[PDB]
Amino acid sequence: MLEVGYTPPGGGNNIGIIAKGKIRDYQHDREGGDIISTVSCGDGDKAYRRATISKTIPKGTPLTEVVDEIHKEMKKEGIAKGEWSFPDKVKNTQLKRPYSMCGSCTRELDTLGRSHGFYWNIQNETMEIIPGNGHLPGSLLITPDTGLIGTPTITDNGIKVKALINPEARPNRMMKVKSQVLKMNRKGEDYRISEVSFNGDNQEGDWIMTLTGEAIGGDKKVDEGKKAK
Amino acid sequence: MSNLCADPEALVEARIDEVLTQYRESPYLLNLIRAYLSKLAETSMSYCDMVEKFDLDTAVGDQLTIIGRILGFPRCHCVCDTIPVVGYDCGGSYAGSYQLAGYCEPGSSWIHCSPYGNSELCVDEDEIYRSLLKARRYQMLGLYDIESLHEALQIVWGEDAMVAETKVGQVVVTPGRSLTATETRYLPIVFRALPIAPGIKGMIHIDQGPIAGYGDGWAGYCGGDWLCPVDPHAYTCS
Amino acid sequence: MTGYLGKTTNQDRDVVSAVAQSERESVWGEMPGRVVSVSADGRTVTVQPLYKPKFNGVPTDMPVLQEVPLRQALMGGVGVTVPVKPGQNVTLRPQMRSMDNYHVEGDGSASDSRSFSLSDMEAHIAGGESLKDVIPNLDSENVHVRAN
Amino acid sequence: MIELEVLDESKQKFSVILNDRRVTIELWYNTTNDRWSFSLALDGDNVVTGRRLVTGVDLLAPFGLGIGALFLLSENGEPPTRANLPLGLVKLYHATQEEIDAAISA
Amino acid sequence: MIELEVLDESKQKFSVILNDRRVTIELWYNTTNDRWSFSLALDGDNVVTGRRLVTGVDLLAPFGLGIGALFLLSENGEPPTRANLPLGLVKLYHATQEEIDAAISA
Amino acid sequence: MTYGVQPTGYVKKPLAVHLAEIEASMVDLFGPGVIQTEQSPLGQLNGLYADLSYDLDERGEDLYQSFDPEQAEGSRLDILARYRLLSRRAGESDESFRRAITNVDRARIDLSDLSTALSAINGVSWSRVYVNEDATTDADGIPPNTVSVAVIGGDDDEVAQLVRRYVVPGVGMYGNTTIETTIGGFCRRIRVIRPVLIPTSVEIDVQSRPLKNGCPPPSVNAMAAGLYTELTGPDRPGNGEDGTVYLFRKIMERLYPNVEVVDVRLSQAPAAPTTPPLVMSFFQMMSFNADDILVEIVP
Amino acid sequence: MTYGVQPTGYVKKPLAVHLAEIEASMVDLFGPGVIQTEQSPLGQLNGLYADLSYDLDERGEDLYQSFDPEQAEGSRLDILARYRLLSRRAGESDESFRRAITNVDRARIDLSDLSTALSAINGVSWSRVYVNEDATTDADGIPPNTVSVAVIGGDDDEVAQLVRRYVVPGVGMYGNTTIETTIGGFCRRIRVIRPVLIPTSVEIDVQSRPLKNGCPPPSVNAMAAGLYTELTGPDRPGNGEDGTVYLFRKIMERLYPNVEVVDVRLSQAPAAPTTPPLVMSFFQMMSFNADDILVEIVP
Amino acid sequence: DGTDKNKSSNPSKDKAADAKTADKANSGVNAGDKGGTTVAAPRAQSLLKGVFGG
Repeated sequence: MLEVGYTPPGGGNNIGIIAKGKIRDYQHDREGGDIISTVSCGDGDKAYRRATISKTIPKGTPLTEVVDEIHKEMKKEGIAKGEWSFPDKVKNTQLKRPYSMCGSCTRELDTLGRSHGFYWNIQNETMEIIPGNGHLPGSLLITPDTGLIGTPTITDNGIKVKALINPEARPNRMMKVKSQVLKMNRKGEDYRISEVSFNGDNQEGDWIMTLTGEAIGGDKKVDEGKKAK
Repeated sequence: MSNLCADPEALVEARIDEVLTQYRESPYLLNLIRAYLSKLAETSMSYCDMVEKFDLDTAVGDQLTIIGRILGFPRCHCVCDTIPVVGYDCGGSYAGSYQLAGYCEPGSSWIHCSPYGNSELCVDEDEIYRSLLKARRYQMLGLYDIESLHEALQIVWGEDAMVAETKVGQVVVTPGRSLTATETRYLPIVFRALPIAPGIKGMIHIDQGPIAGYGDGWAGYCGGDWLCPVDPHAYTCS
Repeated sequence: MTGYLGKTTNQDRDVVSAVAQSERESVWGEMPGRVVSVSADGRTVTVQPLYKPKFNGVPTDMPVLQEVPLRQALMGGVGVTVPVKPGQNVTLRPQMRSMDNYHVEGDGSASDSRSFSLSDMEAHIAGGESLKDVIPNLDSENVHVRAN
Repeated sequence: MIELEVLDESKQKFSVILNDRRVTIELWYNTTNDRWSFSLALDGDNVVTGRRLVTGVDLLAPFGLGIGALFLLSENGEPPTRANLPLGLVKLYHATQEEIDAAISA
Repeated sequence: MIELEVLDESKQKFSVILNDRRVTIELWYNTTNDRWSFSLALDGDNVVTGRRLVTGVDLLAPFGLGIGALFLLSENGEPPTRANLPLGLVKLYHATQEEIDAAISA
Repeated sequence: MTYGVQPTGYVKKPLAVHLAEIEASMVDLFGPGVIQTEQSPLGQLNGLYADLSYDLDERGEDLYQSFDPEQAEGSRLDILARYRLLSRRAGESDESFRRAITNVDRARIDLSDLSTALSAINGVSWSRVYVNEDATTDADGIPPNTVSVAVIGGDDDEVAQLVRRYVVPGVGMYGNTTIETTIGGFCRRIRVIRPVLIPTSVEIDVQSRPLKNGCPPPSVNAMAAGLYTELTGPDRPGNGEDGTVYLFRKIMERLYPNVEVVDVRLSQAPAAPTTPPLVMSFFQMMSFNADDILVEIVP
Repeated sequence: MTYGVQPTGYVKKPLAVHLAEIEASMVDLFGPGVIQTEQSPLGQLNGLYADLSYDLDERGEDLYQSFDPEQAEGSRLDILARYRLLSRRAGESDESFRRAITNVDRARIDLSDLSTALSAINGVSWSRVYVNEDATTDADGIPPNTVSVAVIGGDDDEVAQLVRRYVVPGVGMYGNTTIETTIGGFCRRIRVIRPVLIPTSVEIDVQSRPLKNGCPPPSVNAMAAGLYTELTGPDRPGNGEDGTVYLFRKIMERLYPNVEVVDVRLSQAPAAPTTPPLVMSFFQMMSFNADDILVEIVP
Repeated sequence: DGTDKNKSSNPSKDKAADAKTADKANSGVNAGDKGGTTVAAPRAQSLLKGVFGG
C-alpha cells in the first residue's frame, strides 16, 4: 500500500491508494550521509509468476465462464476481480473444438489479447478487462479550475494531461478535460484513460500525475489507432 | 417518522431570507420570486399525501388495491355465482336470464365488464376488502393456529365470531351474527383469505349465531344454538 | 516469465524475454484433429482440429481448416493407404513457410514472405487419437495390418 | 445524438467519428447570400461539396453515405445566419440511423 | 470483518475490494431528513442508489449482490447523523458471508 | 384539492392548469394591464416555471408508482416482494415476477406461497400443487386431507426441506417419490410426484378458414413448431391430463384462429397414432418431440 | 431518465446541476447574452430556485425511502410493519423494531419445535411426539391425520396451551387423558398421553470375554447399575415399546463391549421372569427399579 | 463549466458562505481505494452475534 493525497489545514483528507505493493527490491543509499531506501514493489506480481492453471475445457462452453476459470487460478494468488467488459463479438461466441491449457497463465493471457483484440490488466491486485475500442464507466474532470497544469496536451488520438495527483485516476476510465486552448484545438472533452504516471515528493516536487488518453469518438468508441499486424 | 414537510410559505420565506440587501425591499422582484417558488413548493406538498394514504387501517380505492397486490390478494376472484347485473327488470318483472342491481350492491357489474364476463366477482366495498387483506396477513405468515384464526375472524366478521371444532381435517367457524346480503355474497371469498392450513376444509355455522354447549366462553339457551357445519363452496360449484 | 521482481520497475530483461516468449507462443506445431469431410480426389481433408488456443481467457475456436493436404505414406503413388472417413483423428503439422501455390501450381512458392503459418498444415495418420479412447486388439508380437 | 460546435469563424474545419468513420466537415460562410455551406470528406475523399446548411432536414439524405443524419435545428425555425450559427441560436446535430429509427417508432 | 472509515464530508466516495470485487461506495448526507445515504456500484455499474444508512440491519440483503453484509452499529443504538457518523460514534462495517455463518453457528 | 393522491390514483395537474395558476398570480402582482403572451419576457418565464411545476408533478407520479408492483421495476420490484419475502428467479422478467407477487387468480390464493417458493428452487423446470381437502378420496387417487406436489428437477433434499415447512403436521402427502427429511431429529417422509414422461406421437388434420379472404394460414412447419412451443411452455399439459381432441383444438385455434382442427390423432410412441383419448394416470405426463408432431391440411 | 426514481433507486440531483439547468433554460429563453450573475435579479432567482429545488429533491428521496421497512423510521415504520403484523412495543427504539421486522413468512410449527418446547417446561421429565399422516390407521392405534403427545410430569394447563399453540385446527389429537384449559374463554378438550408406568423385572445372562488389550470383565452390580441409569435416562424405552431381546442386548452390548449377552428374561412385578417380548400397548410404559435388575455371568 | 462570465460561478463547498450551504454544495470528496481496518476476532464475533443472531 502506497497512499497518496492532500491534507489541507482545513478541508479534510484526500488520501487514497495509488499503488498497492508487493515488494520487488529494496536498497539503501548514502548521499553525504543520508540513507534513502529505494523500494520497488509488485503489481499482481504473485500472479505474474506463481499462477498456473489446469484445464481441460469442452466444446459448446460460452466464452466467459473460463475467464472465471483463469481467474480461479489467478485468485489462488490473491488477485481480485475488477470490471469485465468483453467485445460484443466475444460475448456471443461458442465452440467447435477443444481448448488446450498447459503452462503459464500470463503468457497465454497475452495471446488471448492478441487473438481477440481486447485489453486485460491488473490495477492494484484487481484485474480488469475491456475491449480495444471501449472503456469502463467512471468519469473524472480536469480543468484549470479542477487541477490542470499547462496544456491538455494534444496527440494523434487523444491527449496527455498533467495535474496534481488526486487519487481517483485509474486506467480504463473516462476523463473530461477543459481548458482555454482545446477549444481552438477543436479537441473533445471525453477521453479514455490508457496510461497513468505518478511522480511526486513530500517537500519540493509537488504531487504530479500525467494521464494519456485516446479520444472517444462520436460513436462512444475509442480511437484505437492503426494496429500493425 | 414525523412531519415530513412544512408549509410552503415557510420554505419560500426561508429562501427569501437569502436574497441580497439591495433587493430586501423590492416588492415587485420579491413577489415575483415568491410567485415562482411558492408554486413549486405547493406542488411538492402534494406528495406528503403519499404517506398515510397506504395505511392499512385507513386506505381506500387505488391505495387499497396497491396494498392488496403487494399482499397477493387481488380485489376479484372466479366463483360459481350469478353476480347481480346493473340494469332494469323491465319495471315490474321480466323473465330474462340475469339478476339486477339497485344502486347499493357489492355485485356492481355490467354486461360488458371484463371481470364479469369471466365470472370474477370483484370486491368493491373498502370495508370488506380491508378485512380480507387483514386476514390475508395471516395466510402470508402461516399463522394457522386458533389463537390467530380467532383474530382473523374478529376482523372479518365481528367480536362474536368464533372457531368451534377441530375434527379430522375439518374446522368450523361462525360469525356470531346474522349476515347481511353483501357479506353472504362475499362469503366464498372470505374462505380464500382466512388462515386455514391447506388440506383442511373450512366449514361455517348455519345460522351464523354463537354456538352453544358448556364451559366458560359460549352462549346458553338465549342466544346459542346447536352446531351444524355446512360447506361454503369456496372453491367449487359442487 | 513476466515480472521476476515486480510492479513497474520491470527489468529490461523481463520485457525482452517477454517478447521472445510471445513470439515462441505464436509458432504452430502439432495438434490432434477431427476429420470433417474428405475430398473426392482424396488428398485434401476438411479438418476441425481439437485444439483451441487461449482466447479471452476462454474457449474460442479457430475455424475448420480447409483444403488441408492429406498425406498418405506413398512415394510416386507406390505405398500404403488408409480409408479416411469423416470423424477420424489426424495429427496436423505446419510448415516453416506456406506453400499456397506449390499446390495451386506445382511451381513452388506461396504468396508474400512468412514463417510458420496456421494455413500450412499437413494432415497425417499417426499422432491424432487420445489415450483415453482405446484402440482394441493391439497385436504385440506379429506385424499386423487391419481393415477394421 | 451529438451536438457539433460551430466556432465564430467564417471558415472552419473539424473531424468527427460517425458510425465508425473518420469524417472531415468543413464549413464556410457565403457573404454574398448570407449563408453557410459545408463540404464533407469520408476518409480523405470529398464526397460532398458546396451544400447549403438549411434547418429541419437531413442534409445527407441524397447521398447514401451510411454515416447517419446531419441536420440543423432552432427554437422557431430561424435560418442559420453568420451571427446565429456560432451563437447556438441555431444548432447542428448528428443522429444515427438507429436513433432515427427508434424515434420514428416512438 | 472490517471497519470502513467515514470522512467528515457531507458527500464522499471510496472504493474497496469486497469478496474480491471492486465495490465503489458513495455516501451523501440529506439535510432535510438529516440522514446519510449510500449508492453502491459493482465494478463501475451502479447497482444500489439512494439507500438510507440505518443501524442494526444488513443494508445489502435485498439485492443478492454477493458481496457480504454492510451494516452500521452504535453503542446505544443511536441513528447515524451528520455529526455522529464521521466521529465514529456510529461505525460502518463489512462482514463476509463465511464470518456471518461462523458467528451464527457459534 | 382534486389533484395528487386520490382514491382513483395519482391525479396529475395539467400543464395548462399550472400555467393558468402562474398567470393568475402575476395578474394580482402587476395588475390587469400586464402582458403575458407566450412570446413576451414574462410569458417566457411563466412557461419555464410551469414546466418545472409539471415536472414536479411527474416526480410525484413516479414516487406513487414506485410502490405499485404493476409499475415498480427492478430492485424496487424486489424490495416490494420482500414484504412476503418472495425472491426472483434467475433471468426472470418483470412481468413474470409481478404475476407471482399479485397472485393473479391462481384459482386458489392458498398454497400459492408453496407454489411460488417451489418455483424459486434452482433447477425446478416445472411444478404444480394439488390438494384433496374432503373426507373422501377424489377420482384422481389423492386420499382425503392431503397435499400433492409435482416437480421436475431440483435436488430432493432442497425440495423436501422446502415442502416440509409449507405442509403442516397432521396433513399427508401423496406421490410416487419419497424423500426422508430431518429437522431437530424428527423425521417426516415427504412424498412428491416426479411425473413419468410418456413420449406422445401427435398427428393433426386441419382445415383453412380465412377470415374474410385475407391472411391465409401459415405453413405446416410454422404450425408444428408453434404447437411444440405451446406444449413445452410453462402451460404444458400437467400430470393426469389425458390427450383429447379438445385439448389440442383449444391450442390450435388459439394459436391460429384461421384454422379448423378436424381430426386429432394420438399415440404412445413408437406406436401408431389412433383415436383419442390417450389416458394418462396421475403420475404420468405427455412428453412431445419436435419431430413427432405432424400437421396436415385437408380439403 | 438519469435522475429521480430509477430502477436502482432514487438518483438525487446535485445543487450544481439544479443551478446549471435553470441557467441553461434561461439562456434558451433570452439568448446567450442574458445576464444571470450572482448580483443580478435573474441570478437571485436562479440561486433561490436551485436551493429550493435541491430541498424538494431531498424530500423526494426521503419519501421514496419511507416505503421500505428497512429504511423507514418511526410512525411510518409502524405503517409498514402493520403489513406484517408488528406493533411497536412501548419505548422500543426504531433499531429494535426494525430488527423485529425480520421474520419468517411461514409457520414455525414443526413437531421438532413442539418437542423442544415440551422438554423445556418444568416438571416435564420425559416427552415424545408422534404423528400419523397416512390415510390409514397405524398399528399403534393413532387415527389418520393426528398428532399424539406423550408426556410425564409438568403442569397440565401449560402443556395443553403448548400443544394447542402448535397443532393447527383440523388435526386430531390421540391420547388417554383429557385436559381443559381456557384461552379467550375458549375451553378446548386437549387429549394427551400420561403413560401408565408398570414395573418391570429384568434378568440378563452374559458371557465374559477378555478384550484384545487385557481388560477384566466388569462386576455384576456395575452391569446392573449402568443398565438402570441408561434405562431411566432421557434415552429410555418409550410408551408402546415392547421390552425385547433386541432392546436389552443392544443396550448391554453397547455399554459393555467386552461382554456378550446369552438371553433376556422380562416380566412385571411381582410376576415371575418369562421370555423377553414384554408386550406393551401404546399407553403403557416400561418402568424399572435398581434392585429389580439382576445380571449374572455365564461360564 | 464556470467560464461563462454571464452566469454565476459553480456552487462548491469551499466558496459557500455557511456550513449548511457548504454541506448542500459539497461536490463530493473522493478518496482512493480504501482498506478497512480489521476487527479483532472476539469483538468481531460478538458484534456479529449482536447483529445477525436476532
